Amino acid sequence: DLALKMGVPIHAVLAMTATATDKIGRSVPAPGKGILTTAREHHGSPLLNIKYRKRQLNKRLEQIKSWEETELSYLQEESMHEFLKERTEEVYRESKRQVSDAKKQWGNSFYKSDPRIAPLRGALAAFNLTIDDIGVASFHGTSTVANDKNESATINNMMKHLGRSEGNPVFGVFQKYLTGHP
Amino acid sequence: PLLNIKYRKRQLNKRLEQIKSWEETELSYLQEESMHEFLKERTEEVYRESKRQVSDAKKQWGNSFYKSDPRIAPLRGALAAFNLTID
Amino acid sequence: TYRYMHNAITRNTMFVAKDKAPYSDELEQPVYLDPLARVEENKKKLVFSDKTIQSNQSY
Repeated sequence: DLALKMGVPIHAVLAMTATATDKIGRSVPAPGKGILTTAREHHGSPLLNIKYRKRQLNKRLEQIKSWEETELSYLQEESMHEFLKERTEEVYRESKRQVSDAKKQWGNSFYKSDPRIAPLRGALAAFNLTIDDIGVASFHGTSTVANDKNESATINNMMKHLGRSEGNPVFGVFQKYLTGHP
Repeated sequence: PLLNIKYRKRQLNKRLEQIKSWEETELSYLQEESMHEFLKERTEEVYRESKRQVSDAKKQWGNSFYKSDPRIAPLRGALAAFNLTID
Repeated sequence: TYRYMHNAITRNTMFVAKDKAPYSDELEQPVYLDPLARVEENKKKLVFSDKTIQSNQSY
């Protein structure tokens, strides 16, 4: 919203970001599969469908506008001009917040409460993107024997658990080949 | 009134009644929609969704009621979330 | 907590290093990828078991 308001160039959308630790060990520099949790989901779903979420939000918004009308009617019963101005500002801000929370639940945070929807899968599905739409994987790619093995393993296993189509590998960018490793 | 908890409480009360109406409507629709497995999964979904609507309502009206009220400060509203004044 | 605090203050076992993770290397990744995976008691230790990972009971 702010980027649109100021008219800055929106270079991309940070759909997901997460951090993780591996396990018991005695090797600090050793990488591990801890970030595999970003693709965790239960398999043992209309929430993944956006038309369902959209109609949910639609009638939630109509409930919100009914609430706004009721609140304004009550304020009519309740420096009369200053009081009315302040309370109308409050009703508008509160209806806007109810709308924003509805949009957050049904378009942004619909998957935070669904084990069947992984963080990565739901972050993509917030924009109607399936796992197959992840085309490029910017790998850490440190040219280290353990790192490039473990990292490829976790990316492959997370892509496989997320139900990625067979024959649809993510392209691997290994920018450290050129830029070195800071 | 946003600093008053009785107002926020009644707001949340009728929001919860709207949520239970929504839950009943969703279950009725699921009735129209491995039938046992499908019903189990979709009932779990409806319960989780109603629970999240309740949680978001409680978050808006008891936890984050002050996040977008300029007249309520972060400190003042963090205290008022528990009916505590600055004093 | 009272039991543990006193046992360990006197036996100097306040910190007990975990030799092993609650999941084995074989079950590590299914545990990572199952949000409903939770440890259970086995051999007097809280560990992950294959039965409790991706289980319909948890969901």
